[PDB]
Formats: sequence, structure tokens, C-alpha cells
Amino acid sequence: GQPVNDFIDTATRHVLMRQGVLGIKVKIMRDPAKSRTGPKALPDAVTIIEPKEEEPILAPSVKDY
Amino acid sequence: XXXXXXXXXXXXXXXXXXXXVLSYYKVDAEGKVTKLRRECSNPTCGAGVFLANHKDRLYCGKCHSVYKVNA
RNA sequence: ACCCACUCGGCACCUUACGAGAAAUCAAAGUCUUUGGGUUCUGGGGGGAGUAUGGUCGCAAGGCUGAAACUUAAAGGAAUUGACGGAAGGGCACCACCAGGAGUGGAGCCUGCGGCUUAAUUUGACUCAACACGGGGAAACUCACCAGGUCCAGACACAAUAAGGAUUGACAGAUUGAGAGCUCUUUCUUGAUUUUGUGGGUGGUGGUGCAUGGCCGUUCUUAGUUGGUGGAGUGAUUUGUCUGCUUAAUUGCGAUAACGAACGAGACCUUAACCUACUAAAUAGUGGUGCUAGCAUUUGCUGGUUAUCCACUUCUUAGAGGGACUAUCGGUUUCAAGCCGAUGGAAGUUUGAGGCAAUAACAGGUCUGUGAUGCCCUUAGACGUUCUGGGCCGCACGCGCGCUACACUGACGGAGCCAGCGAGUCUAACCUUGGCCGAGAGGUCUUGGUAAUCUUGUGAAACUCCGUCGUGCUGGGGAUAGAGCAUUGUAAUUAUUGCUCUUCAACGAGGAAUUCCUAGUAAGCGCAAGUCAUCAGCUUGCGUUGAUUACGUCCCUGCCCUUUGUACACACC
Ligand SMILES: [Mg+2]
Ligand SMILES: [Mg+2]
Ligand SMILES: [Mg+2]
Ligand SMILES: [Mg+2]
Ligand SMILES: [Mg+2]
Ligand SMILES: [Mg+2]
Ligand SMILES: [Mg+2]
Ligand SMILES: [Mg+2]
Ligand SMILES: [Mg+2]
Ligand SMILES: [Mg+2]
Ligand SMILES: [Mg+2]
Ligand SMILES: [Mg+2]
Ligand SMILES: [Mg+2]
Ligand SMILES: [Mg+2]
Ligand SMILES: [Mg+2]
Ligand SMILES: [Mg+2]
Ligand SMILES: [Mg+2]
Ligand SMILES: [Mg+2]
Ligand SMILES: [Mg+2]
Ligand SMILES: [Mg+2]
Ligand SMILES: [Mg+2]
Ligand SMILES: [Mg+2]
Ligand SMILES: [Mg+2]
Ligand SMILES: [Mg+2]
Ligand SMILES: [Mg+2]
Ligand SMILES: [Mg+2]
Ligand SMILES: [Mg+2]
Ligand SMILES: [Mg+2]
Ligand SMILES: [Mg+2]
Ligand SMILES: [Mg+2]
Ligand SMILES: [Mg+2]
Ligand SMILES: [Mg+2]
Ligand SMILES: [Mg+2]
Ligand SMILES: [Mg+2]
Ligand SMILES: [Mg+2]
Ligand SMILES: [Mg+2]
Ligand SMILES: [Mg+2]
Ligand SMILES: [Mg+2]
Ligand SMILES: [Mg+2]
Ligand SMILES: [Mg+2]
Ligand SMILES: [Mg+2]
Ligand SMILES: [Mg+2]
Ligand SMILES: [Mg+2]
Ligand SMILES: [Mg+2]
Ligand SMILES: [Mg+2]
Ligand SMILES: [Mg+2]
Ligand SMILES: [Mg+2]
Ligand SMILES: [Mg+2]
Ligand SMILES: [Mg+2]
Ligand SMILES: [Mg+2]
Ligand SMILES: [Mg+2]
Ligand SMILES: [Mg+2]
Ligand SMILES: [Mg+2]
Ligand SMILES: [Mg+2]
Ligand SMILES: [Mg+2]
Ligand SMILES: [Mg+2]
Ligand SMILES: [Mg+2]
Ligand SMILES: [Mg+2]
Ligand SMILES: [Zn+2]
Repeated sequence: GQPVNDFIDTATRHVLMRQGVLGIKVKIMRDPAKSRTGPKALPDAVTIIEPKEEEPILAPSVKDY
Repeated sequence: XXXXXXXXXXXXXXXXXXXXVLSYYKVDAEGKVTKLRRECSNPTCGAGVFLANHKDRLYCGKCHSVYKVNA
């Protein structure tokens, strides 16, 4: 998919030797968190903000200013 | 593949012949020098270059061929 | 006779496993390096071989006893994971079938393949996954093939020749297809650039895709791959990754010695749909106004006018947003994931269609895309290259993709008259409107455009309407062939293509077979783009007209999955 275009660089290189040639194929996948100028995460990613304990009750009452 | 055939007769090349040449020019009894063979009135060939003597034919070789002066 | 409890001794099963084992497994195969209850028998790597020999028993066939030489690095056991089967159980799919549509298979031609022919008819590829494929529509070129002619563009090093010239070129004639000084005659020219030899290079559409890279196709219209902590196992391993249900999906639910995750699917991206909300526009358009034509006249109706001005953004353009999450409701389901129906909605089949796409495999195709490349071959009487000419088109015939037809839901003739995706000329001749001339093809003079500006509203074709014909190989059909005219091109003969007249074939719905397809789809219909000097019956996209039939299954076929067997693991070639 699309994240491929966004996050992985590839290169093929032909390395000519005494016997024949070999194909080097390099693939690098870069930290998307660091994206900088694009999307900062995979389309996959789904973060939930973590609530907060509450200490409720305290029967009514009102503040004045 | 197939290899070879030939109803024969291979073609050769050329030679530039021999000739200890430019004897042509003649100097009299000490020491006046007269040119044999006439030279070229083309601006390109400042009259050092001569004309070969055939028949009808006098011809400038320096002009790689160029021009047909006839006397 | 039957039931309950007990107990000796039987044939067995069940669950455990403290314990054993290399494991499979085992209440003995336990009580074994913490090694001793009694006793009997047999084995000491594989083959050679239960062979030779002697003894013995037998009527015999044979039985018992039973060697060595020599050969050899493994043979063997159990389990694991793969791979594979002409074993079994499940699934998925219009490259499967059901219900059907439109066909192909029959005909004419077009075009590839075989075959034959040939100087040559260059060549790759042969089930799906070779054959309108190599973007492969070849007149030269391309081009590799064939008949023949030039050239070196043979780096460099050493040696040799050699300034008394190493070498170079050529006018005319001869030659030659040729205005190739190819060679020859002849005799000027040139000046250390070459020549000759060896060494070494260099080019090659020469060989090897079974030496390679890269790319691509296929498996795959598939759903699979892995690691952390836990559990099992001495171990390779396994569980997680599973009976079921569910999904297009190892997509999920659920079950659960597993829990929680990552690659792949999904997400993501592109394009088609919806925004009287946002920002705008003489390279897009609308309303008002002026200038103005025509028809009515009573306002009116229908046009002209890239700026005569004013305002707008519904339509067009493209930025930014918004929108859908199978929403609401209800059926159904283990009331789970889901599935179904109704309403709403631009939109509810993964929204439609694509792009991307893991792990692994193949001796799939490509050395003929590459100045990617190993090795082999070849290298001046070239397999380098170029030039002239022919050839890839050759035709008893087999095969594939196609085009056009057999007519009356039609052909012909008037007339109506509507798309979308494209593309176009600088140091050049591309897209072409308009005016004339021409039956046509085309010609000619001008013209706008490097483009939302001009071609172009690309006035496309099927289609619609009024006529002619009237079922007759007919006015359906347009093969084959003759004559003439033009266009591209240096060149049109074997006829590039276009036009006119004439000639008027087979084909009366196509055997056995076989392809493709579920909605703006199928089928019909044209167009633009690729190729392109010229040539589309091909492709790639595009819009126009627009259905019948399923919404299911495992019968055929194909494939994945379990279970199972394996003496395979280079893995059933
Ligand atoms: Mg995806
Ligand atoms: Mg002289
Ligand atoms: Mg056990
Ligand atoms: Mg035990
Ligand atoms: Mg017991
Ligand atoms: Mg032994
Ligand atoms: Mg023996
Ligand atoms: Mg005996
Ligand atoms: Mg005996
Ligand atoms: Mg007897
Ligand atoms: Mg014995
Ligand atoms: Mg014996
Ligand atoms: Mg031995
Ligand atoms: Mg096994
Ligand atoms: Mg059927
Ligand atoms: Mg049929
Ligand atoms: Mg060839
Ligand atoms: Mg296939
Ligand atoms: Mg040629
Ligand atoms: Mg030459
Ligand atoms: Mg040499
Ligand atoms: Mg050599
Ligand atoms: Mg080559
Ligand atoms: Mg291969
Ligand atoms: Mg390869
Ligand atoms: Mg081959
Ligand atoms: Mg399908
Ligand atoms: Mg499994
Ligand atoms: Mg695993
Ligand atoms: Mg799938
Ligand atoms: Mg009025
Ligand atoms: Mg009025
Ligand atoms: Mg708008
Ligand atoms: Mg509705
Ligand atoms: Mg979409
Ligand atoms: Mg092969
Ligand atoms: Mg290649
Ligand atoms: Mg080669
Ligand atoms: Mg190429
Ligand atoms: Mg390359
Ligand atoms: Mg060659
Ligand atoms: Mg051909
Ligand atoms: Mg064939
Ligand atoms: Mg095909
Ligand atoms: Mg008509
Ligand atoms: Mg005329
Ligand atoms: Mg102009
Ligand atoms: Mg338009
Ligand atoms: Mg008839
Ligand atoms: Mg007709
Ligand atoms: Mg011709
Ligand atoms: Mg021919
Ligand atoms: Mg007729
Ligand atoms: Mg029919
Ligand atoms: Mg052509
Ligand atoms: Mg075209
Ligand atoms: Mg083609
Ligand atoms: Mg067995
Ligand atoms: Zn001269």
C-alpha cells in the first residue's frame, strides 16, 4: 500500500565480479514517528488517550468571583 | 554456423609504388635549375605541387584530384 | 435365574505415571552408575550369507549344525519438519458449474503459429502460464536472413620497414548495380598521423536464460509468515496458528495451556460519485445593462455583439474542508462476530474501479532493451560496419486471435442530431479552422494554437424521423478482378494508403466441441491515444445506447485446506 511510498526506500545495484554478477537489493524502513513532512504514523495506528482517575462526590456547593 | 566457401580469387590492396622520385627538375652546368613538369594555378597549391603527365591529361594530385589543366 | 458387597484365580480394557525408555510407548519395558533374588537362551557394524565345507536327519523337497577370503562408512531404530500420492473429509471461484446473454467452432477476408516452398523466406516462445505475444502494423531503414560491393572506427606496448620516403589521396579510362581510385592502367600528390609482425585489445541482434544481474510471468480471483512471556518435549519441535461459526480475508466471534503482538489482509493511496457551505475566475460560465437583427406586436419570443459597463459562482475548473460509520428500526443467528429486510441517504456488493502488496517456489520468459554481465565463439576472404538489391508477405494444406456477414428490430436515401478520455510546430513544419477550385480522393490561398485561449461544442457512430425497396443469394453480402485518378515517400512492381466506375464469390444462423460474462455490467456503437513519412481489421483507454438471467451450489473442472502413508528431502522430472 501507500505507506510503502511514504516509509521505505529501496535500491537495486548490480555488482560485477570475476565470476558473474550479483544483485544487491537494499530496503530501509524509516521511523514514521519522526516523519517530519508527512504522516507521523501508519494508517494502522490507533492511540487511545488515557482518561484520569476521578475523585468525585463533594456534595454540591458553588464558587463566587 | 556453416563456415567457408570461395569460387576463389582474394582481393589485394595497393602499394604507393616505389620511386626515388623528385629527380624531376634539372640543373645545368653550375648551377642554374630548371623545373620539368608544370605546376598548379590553384590558390590552395602554391606552385610547389606539380601536374602528372598522362595523355590529354595534365593533373593536380595535391588538389586530391581537383582540376583538369590540359596542354 | 436375577441384584448388591466381598474374595481367590482368568481373558482383557480404562485413567494415571511416583518410575523407565532413543523415542513410539510400557503395571512392566518399574523397583539400574544409589549398578547383585534364581535360572535358561541369543546378539556384538553392514555386506559376503544362512552362502562354502564337513557331520547328521529325510524317499524327496529339504531340516539341524555352519565358516572364511574379500568388500564396505555406514547400514539400522524412533520421532520431527517438509515435499509428494492413481487414500479419506472438508471448503473456495462465471479464467467452475447452475439460470441465461453474447458468441467463437461452419463462410469471405484480416492477422499470428505450424507446415511446405525458398538464394533467403532472420528469430524467440508451444497446456492454463506459446500463436493481434516480443509493444513484432518489416517497401529503404528497422534487420538479425539471402546475392554481392566498400571501410577499420584493428586502443595501447615492443619489434620491423623507413626521410634517399613509413604512409595518404585522385582526375580520365578500364572496371562496377553505382559519379566506390574496389581493383587495374598512368604518375602526380601526401610526410611519419600510417604500414607489417607478434602481444594485447575492440565490436558483434554470434552461442549459452542450464553460467548470472535486472525486469517480468506463474503459483495467487491466494491467505499466508514470525517473534516475546507462559505450557509440552532430552531433542529437531510443538502449543499460540483450533472442532465450530463467520468473512473477500489467520476477517472476526467463540472454544481454549495459552496471553499479548508484529509482516501480509485490512488500514493507506488514486480515480468515479455528493456539497445553492469556503476561497476565486476575459484561458470556465450565468443573470442585468447598454449596441443591435428577426418575428409579433400589448408586455413578449429567438439570436448577434473575448470587454461597452455592473453584479454573481447554480452549472465548469481545483484548493481547503465536510460526508458514511453497512447509520435508524426490525427480523435472524450460540441472541457472539455476523447475515437479511425496511426507511432514510450522493452514496450502504471491500461504496464502484484500480495502485501498492509478506514468506517461499520455477532450472517459466528475457543475454534480441541496455556501454548490465561470466564463459565460449568470431575479429579483415569479419559473425565489426556500411552501401545496392531481395527476403521476413513466398502457398496443395493443419491450428489460434480477429473483422464483415447471411438481412425487413434491415439495407439504401433524404432529414433529425448528441459524447467522453486524448494530442499537437524551435530553432520547426505538428494540431489545423476559414476562402476558393475539384464528383471524389485531394489541391490552393490564407489563418488561430507551445493551448481550459486555437483545431474543438472534436455537430463520433450506433440512434431518432419521412421516404424507396418487399422477401426474391433481393436493393442482404461485398470476396475476387479490370480500368482511371490522387496522397506519403529518394523509392509504391509482389499492387502502403485514399477515391471513381465496373466485376457481385462464399455465406440461407453454422457438427463434435469451446470462450466470456452479474449492472450503467453484458452486448451493440463509434472516438482519442500508442505504433506512425505513409499504413489498424491490433492494443490501451474513453464516452454513447443499454438488456435477459443467477444472488445459488459442488455436478463438471481448477485450486487451497485438514486427516493419512512414505524407504522421498536434488523432495514423484
Ligand atoms: Mg492494502
Ligand atoms: Mg615528381
Ligand atoms: Mg510422558
Ligand atoms: Mg511409574
Ligand atoms: Mg490394576
Ligand atoms: Mg557382525
Ligand atoms: Mg560368498
Ligand atoms: Mg555334507
Ligand atoms: Mg545336508
Ligand atoms: Mg519313503
Ligand atoms: Mg543355524
Ligand atoms: Mg549346509
Ligand atoms: Mg568386516
Ligand atoms: Mg511424516
Ligand atoms: Mg451454463
Ligand atoms: Mg451455443
Ligand atoms: Mg536471428
Ligand atoms: Mg492461471
Ligand atoms: Mg539493407
Ligand atoms: Mg569508405
Ligand atoms: Mg595487431
Ligand atoms: Mg591475437
Ligand atoms: Mg550485444
Ligand atoms: Mg530461467
Ligand atoms: Mg534470471
Ligand atoms: Mg534456447
Ligand atoms: Mg469473480
Ligand atoms: Mg494450522
Ligand atoms: Mg510457527
Ligand atoms: Mg484474498
Ligand atoms: Mg407593455
Ligand atoms: Mg414592449
Ligand atoms: Mg460551485
Ligand atoms: Mg432507498
Ligand atoms: Mg474509494
Ligand atoms: Mg525452461
Ligand atoms: Mg536482459
Ligand atoms: Mg554476449
Ligand atoms: Mg529496447
Ligand atoms: Mg540496467
Ligand atoms: Mg555477429
Ligand atoms: Mg512476421
Ligand atoms: Mg496454432
Ligand atoms: Mg492472445
Ligand atoms: Mg440511415
Ligand atoms: Mg474534375
Ligand atoms: Mg503561426
Ligand atoms: Mg466536450
Ligand atoms: Mg439466397
Ligand atoms: Mg450492399
Ligand atoms: Mg510493391
Ligand atoms: Mg514477396
Ligand atoms: Mg446481389
Ligand atoms: Mg447463430
Ligand atoms: Mg507498413
Ligand atoms: Mg491511429
Ligand atoms: Mg501489434
Ligand atoms: Mg505404514
Ligand atoms: Zn591543384
